[PDB]
Amino acid sequence: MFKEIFTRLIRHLPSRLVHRDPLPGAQQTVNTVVPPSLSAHCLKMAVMPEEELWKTFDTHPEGLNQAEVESAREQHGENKLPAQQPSPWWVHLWVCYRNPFNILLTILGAISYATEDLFAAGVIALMVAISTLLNFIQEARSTKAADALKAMVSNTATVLRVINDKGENGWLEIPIDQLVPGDIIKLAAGDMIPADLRILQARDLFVAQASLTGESLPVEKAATTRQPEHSNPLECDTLCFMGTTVVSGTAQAMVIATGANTWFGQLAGRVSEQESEPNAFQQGISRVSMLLIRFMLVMAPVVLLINGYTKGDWWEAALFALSVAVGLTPEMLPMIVTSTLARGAVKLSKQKVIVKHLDAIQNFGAMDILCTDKTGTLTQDKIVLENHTDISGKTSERVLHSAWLNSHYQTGLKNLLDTAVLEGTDEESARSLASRWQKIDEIPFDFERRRMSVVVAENTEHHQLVCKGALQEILNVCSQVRHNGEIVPLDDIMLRKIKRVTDTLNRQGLRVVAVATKYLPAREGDYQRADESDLILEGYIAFLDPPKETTAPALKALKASGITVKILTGDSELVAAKVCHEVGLDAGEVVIGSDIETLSDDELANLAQRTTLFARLTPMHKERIVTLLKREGHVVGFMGDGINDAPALRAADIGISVDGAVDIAREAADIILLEKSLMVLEEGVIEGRRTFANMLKYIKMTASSNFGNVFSVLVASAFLPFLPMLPLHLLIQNLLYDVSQVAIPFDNVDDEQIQKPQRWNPADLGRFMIFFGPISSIFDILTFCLMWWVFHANTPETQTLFQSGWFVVGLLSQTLIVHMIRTRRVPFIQSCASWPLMIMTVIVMIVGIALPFSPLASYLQLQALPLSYFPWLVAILAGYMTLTQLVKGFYSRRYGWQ
Amino acid sequence: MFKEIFTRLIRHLPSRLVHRDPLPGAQQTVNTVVPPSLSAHCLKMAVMPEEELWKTFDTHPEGLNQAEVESAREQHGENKLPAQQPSPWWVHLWVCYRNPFNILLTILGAISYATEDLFAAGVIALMVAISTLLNFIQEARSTKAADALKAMVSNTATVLRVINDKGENGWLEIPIDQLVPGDIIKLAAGDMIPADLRILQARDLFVAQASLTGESLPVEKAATTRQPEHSNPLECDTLCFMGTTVVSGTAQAMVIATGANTWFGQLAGRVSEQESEPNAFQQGISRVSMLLIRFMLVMAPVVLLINGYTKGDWWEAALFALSVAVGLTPEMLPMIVTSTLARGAVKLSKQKVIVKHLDAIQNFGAMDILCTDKTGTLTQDKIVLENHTDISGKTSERVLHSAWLNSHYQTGLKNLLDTAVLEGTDEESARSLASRWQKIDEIPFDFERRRMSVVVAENTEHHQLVCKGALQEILNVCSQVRHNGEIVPLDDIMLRKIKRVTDTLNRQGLRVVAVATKYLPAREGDYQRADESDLILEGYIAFLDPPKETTAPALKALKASGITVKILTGDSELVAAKVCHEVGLDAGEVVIGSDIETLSDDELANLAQRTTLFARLTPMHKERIVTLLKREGHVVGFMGDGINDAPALRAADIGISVDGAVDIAREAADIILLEKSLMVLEEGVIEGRRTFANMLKYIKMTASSNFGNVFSVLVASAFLPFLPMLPLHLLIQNLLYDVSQVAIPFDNVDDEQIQKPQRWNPADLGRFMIFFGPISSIFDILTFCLMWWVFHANTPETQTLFQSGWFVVGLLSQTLIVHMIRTRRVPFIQSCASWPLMIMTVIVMIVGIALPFSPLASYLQLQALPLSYFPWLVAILAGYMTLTQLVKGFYSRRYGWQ
Ligand SMILES: [Mg+2]
Ligand SMILES: [Mg+2]
Ligand SMILES: [Mg+2]
Ligand SMILES: [Mg+2]
Ligand SMILES: [Mg+2]
Ligand SMILES: [Mg+2]
Repeated sequence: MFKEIFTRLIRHLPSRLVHRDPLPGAQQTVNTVVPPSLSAHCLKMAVMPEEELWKTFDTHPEGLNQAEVESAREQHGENKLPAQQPSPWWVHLWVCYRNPFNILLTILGAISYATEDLFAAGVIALMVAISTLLNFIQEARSTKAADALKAMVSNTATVLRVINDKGENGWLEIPIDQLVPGDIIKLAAGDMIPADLRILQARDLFVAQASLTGESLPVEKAATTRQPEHSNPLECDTLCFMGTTVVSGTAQAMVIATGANTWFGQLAGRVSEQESEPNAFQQGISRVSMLLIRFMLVMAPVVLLINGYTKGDWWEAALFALSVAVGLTPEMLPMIVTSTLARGAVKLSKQKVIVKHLDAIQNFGAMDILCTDKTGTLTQDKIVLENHTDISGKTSERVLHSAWLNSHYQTGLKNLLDTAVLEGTDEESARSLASRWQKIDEIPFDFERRRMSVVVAENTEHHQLVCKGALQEILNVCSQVRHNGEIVPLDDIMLRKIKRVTDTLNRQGLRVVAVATKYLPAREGDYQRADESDLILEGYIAFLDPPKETTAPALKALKASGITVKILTGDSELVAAKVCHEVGLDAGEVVIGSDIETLSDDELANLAQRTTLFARLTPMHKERIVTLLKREGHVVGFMGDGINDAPALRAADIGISVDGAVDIAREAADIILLEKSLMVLEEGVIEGRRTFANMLKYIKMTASSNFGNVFSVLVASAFLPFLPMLPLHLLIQNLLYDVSQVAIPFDNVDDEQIQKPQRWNPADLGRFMIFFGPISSIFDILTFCLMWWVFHANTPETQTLFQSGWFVVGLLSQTLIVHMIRTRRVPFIQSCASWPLMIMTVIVMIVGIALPFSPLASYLQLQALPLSYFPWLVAILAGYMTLTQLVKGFYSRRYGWQ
Repeated sequence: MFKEIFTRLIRHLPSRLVHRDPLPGAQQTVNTVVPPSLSAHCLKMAVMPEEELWKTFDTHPEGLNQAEVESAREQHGENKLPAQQPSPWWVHLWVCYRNPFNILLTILGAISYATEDLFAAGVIALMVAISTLLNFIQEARSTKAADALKAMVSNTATVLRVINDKGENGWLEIPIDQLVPGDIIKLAAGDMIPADLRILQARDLFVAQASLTGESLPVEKAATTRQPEHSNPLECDTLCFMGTTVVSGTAQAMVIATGANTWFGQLAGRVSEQESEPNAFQQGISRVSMLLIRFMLVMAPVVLLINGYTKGDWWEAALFALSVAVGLTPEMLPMIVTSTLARGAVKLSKQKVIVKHLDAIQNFGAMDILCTDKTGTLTQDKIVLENHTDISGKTSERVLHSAWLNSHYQTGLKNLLDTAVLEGTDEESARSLASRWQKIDEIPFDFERRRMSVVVAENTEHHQLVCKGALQEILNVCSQVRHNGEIVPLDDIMLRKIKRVTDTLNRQGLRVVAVATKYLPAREGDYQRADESDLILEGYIAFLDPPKETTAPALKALKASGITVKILTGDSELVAAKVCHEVGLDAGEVVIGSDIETLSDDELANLAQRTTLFARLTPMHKERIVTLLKREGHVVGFMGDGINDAPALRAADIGISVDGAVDIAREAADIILLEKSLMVLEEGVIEGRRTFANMLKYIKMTASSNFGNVFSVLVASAFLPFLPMLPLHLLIQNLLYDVSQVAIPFDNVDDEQIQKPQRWNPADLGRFMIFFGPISSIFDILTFCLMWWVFHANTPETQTLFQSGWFVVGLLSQTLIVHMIRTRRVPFIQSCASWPLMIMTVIVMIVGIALPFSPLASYLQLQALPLSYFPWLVAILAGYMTLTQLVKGFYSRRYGWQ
């Protein structure tokens, strides 16, 4: 076996259509051990004075104009990884043409027909070129469509730039790949860092660097450094880094590095620069290509040997063997996949489902466990009923005003509670509070405490810290409560009463958020998390988030498909259970996060296969649950649109996000839904299953037909005193058959093939070929006998009649057999193909019939066929179709279709 | 003018595709003054002993088997009105062929070519027959599709019948039209009475006879009569009548009359049997047909006179004039409409919108005011949050148990509150109450008091009356309240406190339903409405009905289309205002029902044009508001699925209902949505606008082209010494052009034509014809000059070259001009037709080109065309297209497209 040189033979698809993106959150080890050049440059750039920063990157405060931005892009490259730049079209055409098979075909043609027999090798090379341009056009169009689809949903950044010739400055939303060094951008809540940044100004900027430094708590970034110099570049309080997000606050910064020059650009791109292990799709494609190479390299040399030993001329024998082996070439796969999946992707783009990389289309059809969250998917993002009450249950205006202050003076991500509180407060009181209070500091949201705080002041004497969050976390840091207008210590009886009331509200489906306030003396230092102590619990706000009207039918459709929906949510188990009961999902027994830390990996993996609803989950818990759900042969899809959903989305077999979400939840995702709905996801899953079924059918049919032709040639060449068909005719047959098959990506797929999650077995293609090759072979032998005896083509002098006699049988049957071997159901009555496929089949059949009668037949060494041959050909085709229809049942019983 | 004989000429479409159904609720006057035969038969059948009832109608207790049911159907006809039976296909073909135009054409052909010139009139009659069969096939297919669509959503009844050969009896759901006299059916809540019925058994059967007797309160129907004999047939307490609904209770009855033999069957069908005034659609179709008849009868006689005076033979002149006038025949309209609207209807059937009668498709596109209800459309039918509390606000199990008793022991229509109460009660307590309490009597729901009551008993000593309803109505009949476990008199302070609490709950969007209980001594008499007094108010249940997620986008799309959505609801104004604010609708100022009784018709009509939300409306108020909303040139659509929505649905210009609803809300409706959603309605409105635009475009283009041909013939006949074209060639041109236009119903419509509600002006067709006729005449004259001078067709001996020379110009231009005159936008770049239309255009153009060169041309008196004529024809076509494109702008400016 061996066949290491097959690595030369197999051409791999570009690494952007298949396989995921780097996702700069991984490999916490020291790649290149923080290389001294990069570390020194970052350290020097951190404390760089602001004045010479303008000269260093040739940047002006007003921004950059056109000529400058293209000059900078030319000098420093583009804001992309080296694996993200598509090759030029002429390079793609050359690499398509430079394959060993076409070059060897041309060389063999020149050698065989160099004996003054020109216009033969010329036509062979012309056919080779026509096939090459066909493949190149297919691949180029599909790759362009896929790249456009991937660029439709891309992370954007807000830049100063220059508008119009007048030089006016605005705020353009441009894709991150268009960024150049020395570009001024602005950062808000939820926007990821697109490249290395030098902070020009910052208002309470807290960013999440857990991806790089491994610390979950957000860190503060200021305009000027506030710490003595430290070696660690990632700890600089004035430089941002690509791959991190902005938790809260606002900023305006300048790009100091881009593309591969960025910190992550070296990391795992150039610092490691190792060979990435191929994913599931690439492995299957490699298996298919290797199987085709094995079959070709096994059978073609036998044909070569037989023809050389018997016929005579060895060169023509080798040319003929290569021509028949071209049918089973492995370089059709780079087109086929690209020609099929991209089409589905385009169709998915019309179903509000953008596919960033074609590989996902496989997994998106193979998904059988879909982890999600109650918010957005199950229930809406807008809450209908909300009542602001104190601990006694009566409506309290103090609680509503404190919540309004906290929501209005926050700078983090917008929340449904914040919007509801802002809308539910009257304009007069809202403006009175706005003109009466002023913001000072903000303590953002983090999962260690799950509380958000804002410190404001009504004067310069005292400050008020107003915090809000989940009930238990607020109660943990509350010592006093404002009951009946008096501040009374919060004893155990009131705690238990509050707990039972909130438990009843949760059981009714109401989410409860508690609010506390505290008064402190005025101080200059920033407020830390330690300041949330001895608070005064003003009250709690209970709000109802109604389930979506379409959630239950979508869940039913998903269960019908076979996708077991599981809920991984950080909310209370009571609210999650009520929501699941409302939407019809079977909660069963709930598992909280605190009950999985003690459990081992095996125990959690054994419990995750039976539990439907998981509550009170930290992002680490979500990542662990998703990771342990794939081991038992399950393809897992995770749907989320949160800040910390990047590890969960990346760890899942497929990640699905929404167009409106934080950047890190879109960069890490593989599928982007234009709207957050389960019905759209289910329809997209069905259509992706159809697309993958179409691709598999294409590969199966092409391989089976070409292997059957090769087997017929191998078995029947010895007895004949000449070539059964001229290799030029075989190339014509292959080209016309490929042109006919062009329409297969548009075929229809039976609902039986797409009723269950798809499992792809590359070894099934070999069984299909072995089963469906001799079928065609038998009728090839019958046609050979018919031409040898009935039509008296017994001598080479009349061989032209013989070969053409097979040609029309070779092309049409190969074209017709598709309609018999595309469905397990009986064709034309129980299952039908698509109109383009039938049109192409009929047109190609007509062209093949008319080729011997066309004036070109003389140039193609084709002789006209007598009218008596037509009934025999029709009978042969009918017998072939009937036999394959009656034989498909045995293949269905022994091995099965899907 | 006069032209009364045009009534003979115009063929009217069948009265089932256009115009509504009888809807047996109308004309409260005494039609036939209660004819003595029917009244006596009903009176005798009412008190008929049950024993001889079986023999009277040949019915057995087990039901009827097949042979008996077909025998009864043959004897007594079918359960349909005389206007609902479609004619046989051969009758339709004959009536299509029996039109004056085709008969006159055949007679003139025989007269003109009876001078031994056979095979001429024969071919003319063959072409006449081909056109007749084309029209008949189109009409028959479209009518069959429309009838199938109307039968898809039809009121059904549950019948005993016989299942299988074993004789087993089941309960078949069969359409009401299949009912035969002497058939046993069962009646439940919400099922309308399908035909005259004799009640065999009844359990608390209360039916609504407000349609016939005019009394809003439901009346009781018993198995045996309980009143002394009374003359009025409609007051019989044992006979049901078609057109009425079952408010509550169960029954099993026998059909005693069917079809026209039913009480309503005489009423307005045979008792009156008057000429129904045509609706909007029929009037417009009559106007179009009359305009075409006027144009034809004006211009054709002039051509006849000119040709007879100049050419010679009068018979051939009359034949030629009739042949050119055939282009403007008015009997194409019965096909066109039926061929277009039905197609849209079929498409509407794929958008979950079933159209019962094609006429609706006009109004459904012309709708600009859509009256609806908050339940179902705006909000969902399932309530998420519900809390059962007493007057003090604490949760009370007594209130929940009383509501459970009332909901479980009711027999009326199921309600969202009833389902929520049934689901929210634990199984143990529910079964304990079920085994502990037993139903005795029920006082159903009616709008005079808006309260429902059920009288049950735990023993034989005392009975408990449990009633529920709106808060104010319950409080009106409550004197005591169970507060803190003690029965205390309900004073004014508690009333005001309850009112303010419930007002706050309504302002939060919670609907509040109060429940009262009372204890009475055991008695044998039935409980009446007077028993609801001195009740004990147990408490109230507040439940939240969340708005649908898709309501706001659907309302935005409807407003973008131009359909002003108005809400006519009987709920409280606070809840309706909160729902409207939630869904984004502008409530503005609300109008309650009590504030429209004093207002006059003019005042209410001037107020309903500015008010968006109407609250606390009785069904009479809804009917009045809908009636007064159409006078100011507005097409009003009413959407409802209630028992009393039949007057509102019928009084509106169009009525839309849901598949799942009471029967009387489906019989009275014109459109049936498979699901209750506003988005489906908006998409259906858009598609119906497209369909009506397609129909109008078809009529306009056909009339304009044929009028242009007639004008060319009229102007250019005098100078020529022979017929410009043989009438056989004109018939060929008309047939081929119609075959080309067949694909117009499948055309594409610009979004500009369907962006606003459509207004149809029949007089616009005349202006369009006048504008676009001479444009097609100028080039006809140019072609005449080209054939006369350039090609030297100066003598009748070479007239065959001349006529054919026009023929190819006549057919292709008429076919091509469509792509220029179908859109106001520039063709082929800014607006494009549909693939079937382009395919048909190209195919018909090819056929017309090849006809002179075909061997049939000799039989059709067509001569082959020289190759030099092709460039001239191409130039003529290009000039015609360019001139019409440049001229369309003037028509757009002066009159406008839509
Ligand atoms: Mg942003
Ligand atoms: Mg600070
Ligand atoms: Mg073959
Ligand atoms: Mg029913
Ligand atoms: Mg009773
Ligand atoms: Mg014309």
